[PDB]
Amino acid sequence: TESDWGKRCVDKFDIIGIIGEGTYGQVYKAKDKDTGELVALKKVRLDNEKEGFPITAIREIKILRQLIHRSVVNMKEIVTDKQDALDFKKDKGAFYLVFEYMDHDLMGLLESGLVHFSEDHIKSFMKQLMEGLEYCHKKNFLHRDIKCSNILLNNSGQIKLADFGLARLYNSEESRPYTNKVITLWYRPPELLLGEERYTPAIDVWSCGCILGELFTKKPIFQANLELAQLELISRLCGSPCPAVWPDVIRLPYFNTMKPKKQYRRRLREEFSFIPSAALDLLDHMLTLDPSKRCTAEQTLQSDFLKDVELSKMAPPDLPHWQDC
Amino acid sequence: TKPCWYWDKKDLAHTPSQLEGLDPATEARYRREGARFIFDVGTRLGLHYDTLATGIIYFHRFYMFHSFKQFPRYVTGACCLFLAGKVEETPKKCKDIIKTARSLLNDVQFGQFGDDPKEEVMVLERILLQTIKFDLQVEHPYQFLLKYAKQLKGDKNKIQKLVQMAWTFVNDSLCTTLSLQWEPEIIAVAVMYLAGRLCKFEIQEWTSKPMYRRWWEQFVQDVPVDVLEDICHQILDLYSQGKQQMPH
Amino acid sequence: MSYNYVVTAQKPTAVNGCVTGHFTSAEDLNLLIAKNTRLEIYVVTAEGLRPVKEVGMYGKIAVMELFRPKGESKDLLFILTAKYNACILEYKQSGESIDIITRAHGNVQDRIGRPSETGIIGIIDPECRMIGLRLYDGLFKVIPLDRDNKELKAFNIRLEELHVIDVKFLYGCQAPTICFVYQDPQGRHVKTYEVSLREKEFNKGPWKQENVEAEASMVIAVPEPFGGAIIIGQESITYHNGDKYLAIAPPIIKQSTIVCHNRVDPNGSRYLLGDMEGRLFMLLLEKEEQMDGTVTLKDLRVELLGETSIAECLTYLDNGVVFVGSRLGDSQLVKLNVDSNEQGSYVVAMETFTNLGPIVDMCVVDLERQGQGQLVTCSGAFKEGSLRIIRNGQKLHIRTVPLYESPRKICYQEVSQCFGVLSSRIEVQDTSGGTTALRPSASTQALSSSVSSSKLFSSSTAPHETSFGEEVEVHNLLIIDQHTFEVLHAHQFLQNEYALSLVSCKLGKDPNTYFIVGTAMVYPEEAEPKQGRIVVFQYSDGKLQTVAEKEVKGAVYSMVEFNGKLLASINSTVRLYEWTTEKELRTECNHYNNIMALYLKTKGDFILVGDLMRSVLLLAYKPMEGNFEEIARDFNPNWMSAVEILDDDNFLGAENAFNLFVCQKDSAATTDEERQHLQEVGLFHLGEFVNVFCHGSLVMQNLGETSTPTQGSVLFGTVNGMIGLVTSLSESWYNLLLDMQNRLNKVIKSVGKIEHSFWRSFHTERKTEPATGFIDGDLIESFLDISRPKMQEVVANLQYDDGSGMKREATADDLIKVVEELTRIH
Ligand SMILES: C[C@H](C(=O)Nc1nc2ccccc2[nH]1)N1Cc2ccccc2C1=O
Repeated sequence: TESDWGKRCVDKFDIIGIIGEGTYGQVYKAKDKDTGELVALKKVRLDNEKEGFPITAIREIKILRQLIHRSVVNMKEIVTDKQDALDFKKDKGAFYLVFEYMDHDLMGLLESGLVHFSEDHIKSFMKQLMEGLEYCHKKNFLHRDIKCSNILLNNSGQIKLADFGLARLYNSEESRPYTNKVITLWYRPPELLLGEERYTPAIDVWSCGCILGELFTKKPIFQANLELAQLELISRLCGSPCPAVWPDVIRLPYFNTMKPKKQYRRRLREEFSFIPSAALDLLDHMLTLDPSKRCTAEQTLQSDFLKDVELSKMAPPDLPHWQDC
Repeated sequence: TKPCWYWDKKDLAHTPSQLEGLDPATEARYRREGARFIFDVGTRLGLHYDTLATGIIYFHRFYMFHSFKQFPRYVTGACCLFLAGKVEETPKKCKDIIKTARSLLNDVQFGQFGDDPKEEVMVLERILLQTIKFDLQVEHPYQFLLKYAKQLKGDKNKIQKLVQMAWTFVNDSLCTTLSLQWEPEIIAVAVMYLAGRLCKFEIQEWTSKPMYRRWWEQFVQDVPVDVLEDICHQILDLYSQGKQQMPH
Repeated sequence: MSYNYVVTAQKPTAVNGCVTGHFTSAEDLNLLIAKNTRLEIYVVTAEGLRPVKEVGMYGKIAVMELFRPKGESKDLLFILTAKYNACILEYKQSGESIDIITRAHGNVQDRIGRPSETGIIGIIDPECRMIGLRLYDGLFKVIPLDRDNKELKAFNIRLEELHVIDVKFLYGCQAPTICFVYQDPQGRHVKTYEVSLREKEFNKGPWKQENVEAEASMVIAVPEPFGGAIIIGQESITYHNGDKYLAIAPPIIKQSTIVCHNRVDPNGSRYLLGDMEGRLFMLLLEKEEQMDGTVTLKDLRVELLGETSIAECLTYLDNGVVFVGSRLGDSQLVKLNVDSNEQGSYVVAMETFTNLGPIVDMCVVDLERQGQGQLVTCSGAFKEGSLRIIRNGQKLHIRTVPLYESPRKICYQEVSQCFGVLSSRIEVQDTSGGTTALRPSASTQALSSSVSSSKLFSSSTAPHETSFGEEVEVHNLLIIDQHTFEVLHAHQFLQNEYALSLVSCKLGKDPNTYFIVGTAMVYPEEAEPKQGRIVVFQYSDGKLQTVAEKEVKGAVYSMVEFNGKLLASINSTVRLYEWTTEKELRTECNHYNNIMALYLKTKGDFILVGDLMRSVLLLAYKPMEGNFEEIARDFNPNWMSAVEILDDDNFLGAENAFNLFVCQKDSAATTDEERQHLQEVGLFHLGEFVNVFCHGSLVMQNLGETSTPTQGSVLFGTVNGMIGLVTSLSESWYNLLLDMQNRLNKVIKSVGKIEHSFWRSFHTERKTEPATGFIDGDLIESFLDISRPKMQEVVANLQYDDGSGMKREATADDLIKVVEELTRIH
């Protein structure tokens, strides 16, 4: 049946190209020989066998088969390299995780700069991302690695979230030890820079806010190389962490250690004054220092900016393709 | 969409193990021993109860597709526990599972791991994942035992006695093929039903519908008493075969 | 890692901007011409211009304006670079010693901001109280010009109007006042604000808004006696000042967009206007003095003067001399006469300043059998289109071949003693239903001519409505003789067929040498073309013969000869064609993992692909199997302008952000993934837009090898006309030259005090990286021009490596000989 994963062979896909590099293997674009639909194939290599099947792939297989949303990538199946070995120890064949292929990634479109996104596009884009994150956050999963490179967009205009390699279940009732740094520095929230270790789902909200600003400037907001320089840039815009705005900042391991140059005042509304009012308020709420005062995914959907956005008729991305030559 | 993981009791007469000449009693023994091995090893390593159960469910499912004569149980159990650790985010190094498996197993038993214990285990991971058809997410009776108990209101001490006795029954049910016969939600209800009869408590009184004598129907729809009795009979048969009496 | 060297062979020739004032002395009239990164200073004479000084800056000159604040004797110069380096400069001369003073400097980049569509705008107050900068949407930046602001510190005023077209400071206002045209959903408007340095905010402006033309493009600040402003559009010119409103809409200007404006009479009575067809107009302000004595504006008049080059900037200078600064064609000095000549023109050309203009393509060919090699470039656009023949002889000798139409591609066919050139000319929908060309040009002045009669797309059943007056491109293949450069033949492609690629080669076992052209059917409705042709021509006996045509389902952006086979890129697809004994193209194999396969280069069986956004991919033809295989891909997102193969392992690319980079195979294939990754090992900010990379050298070397340290030779053309050269180094030679750069940068004084390391750092809005793997040869070659004290200071404690002597100290005289050898590669 369609449920018997891990037995079909990769012979069923004509390999087209190398779309990307992944943590457990390289990602390839392929075409299904039987249906013609284009897929994306992630090669999971267990041959290194340092610790067997990679845990990052296990997270992506466990979570993405449980989560089905228009804005989260669909894992179609898992296929094996070849059953020829005939002996289990001799077999080193890799496994491939099949996904629906996506034409473009958010970083790629911005980095080339060919695409200029209107407010209406941004509304359509952000509503999809937050609706997807709401589905995951409601099912008690945390992405923990939300960057532009992990936001896929097809030419139709549908957005899907994809890299769940670091995704883990979150329990509010039971405090659990976690990883100290999960999100990429540019999109990492301030608490994780100060080493919270017990992070809330509001970590992903901060990243999505960094994207919201980025879509209006076409340049990432907080670009740094080191964790302290990043906290300084955030502080120049959002204000320095202090008990006045984040009563529990004192409980964080590096609060006394990682002080910014000054105790800066918040200027977010000044430096982003060129943004529409409905959008600027969303940015201000998402980019709140105290994760317990930072808005939730649902709250973003119930905002003046995204609430009335009808996704039935969505504006397609203006990914230009003539006169660029 | 999702694979089907439940068989009829009558179907267990046709496992690969049975058709290779193993009798029903022996396969049952091999299952109890393999499940208890997974439980004991993981408990020594400090693993969460879900992690132990996930390994055991992988184990029980595995021997619906393979024979105990061709795949040694103690190796399979160790492999299941190793994989379960990664699925449930309580990971352990394979060498550490072997170390514990050696501590608890005698030399004849540890002979199944062959000349290279770690290698025999890691190699089986491919066969395990393909066998379980890559469906790694598993739900267990525990979460339902608690979800349903939270909706009971009454004597704090009588309910806590119900929960602990039922929790013990869930632990015992992992040594059986009930994991393969009924969804975990039904198991949680059955163990609540069993504990209730044993403690002479009338659970309907603790529900929001105190005059609804079939109290479980609000937790699990479409479950006949036939099923809850069948499950109870199987758990109690374990206690009637072993020296240990009902916990009470 | 990789080591490469980049030098300028021809400096930028395009005029980006020009201003006139009193910069060198309060007495002389100066003309400051801006070419990319280059400032030329002239002094106006009665015959022409006397050059006095030229400097380079470590930046692209974006804003150039001359101002004289109270207390100064002469004008000061403000320059802002495209990386937001600001400075104020002063000319100082001590007898024979001329130097440029950096009076104030700083970088005005904001951490957060959206770069504006209409680009950086810079203006200065008539009372020189402040400098206005429009860098980002929704923000107006003010640098107040106080004596103490040596760092050019500034503040931003929130601007409600996000989309601003143009802004100027106004004359005759009680406070510093800005007048600007902005665009919102309702249309375009003109609006004013007052600028308060004390409050650091805008106040209500002196006069009300007016709704202006939808394509209002430029704002003209008119001095007293008039005051107010003039707004130039596509169809109309309007004057605004409080209650006064005038509008003239003469039909002559509707024909061609007006792009530049200059003031002739300091009082504002006369203004010069230029349009994209080269026409030069005079805009007249007709005065009327009232009984009160107040001077008002009675009417506006527009009079056609004549034809110049398509001008980026206009400067009136003195008498009848006007400087036509062109980016698309040769710049000019022209004289305006009071009396028209017998053709009706008041404009007569004086001097012509060579501009290589846009270099769309180029090839190196040894026409005279000299072993040297000469560069034939496709240069210019529209009526300025020309071929340029460039040979070394100490200056470069350039011959100009006018075409009067846009050249697109060039390739040399030796067997035929001629060049093939793709060109496009503008015709306009006329009342016959057909089109009419605005002027005769190369494709219409060919000796013999032909028109494609292909029936491939004659299926029609497609609506393509035509309105009178709309422009269309008409594309041609030109056969041009290599000695006379006479247009021997012109072949016109189909209606709406754009010629994109051109090769000259033999294929298969066919002894004939063919011209092969790849085209694309372009209809305005189509976002991306979906039809196209590969056409095989044979030029024989003065006639071009259509040999074979292959229909393709896309645009043929690039083609290249590949071991007797034809390699072609059709939209996403990269295809290999074979030439059968039936003289038809037959597909062998395809590659589909591309967004847009814009650029192709080959070496052996290896192919380098350049993509619209996916950077570069190395593809190999596998002859045992008859298909392609992906060797390695660059996964950093880059928008490509041109690519080139340096050697079997190093690959050179150019980015649309004026950056260069070099990718290499990892060459350490422990894992498949490592080999499949192409690592960017060189990064360099050129400052120019590279259209074409071409292997070859202009240096005259026959049967002689001096074993220059540099190995290899790649020439490249740019949009601003700069011709550069990339070559490789050994690790030893790089380290020497790199260590020397760091020493030179501490010694050499930069105009505006711009750090050299900052200038050459790889820069996109999103990424800024330090340069790597590249030696700025233009910096190395400046060692020969620094004074002796500075030379010796540079060589102090300088050691060589991996040489005959492992460690060897350098003297000033040793480096002078080395640099002189390095100046011999161009
Ligand atoms: C956007 C597209 C891609 O990787 N899509 C994708 N869909 C996916 C679906 C599931 C998982 C991973 C996926 N990855 N890219 C990026 C790129 C860079 C360089 C060369 C080619 C390509 C290319 O095709």
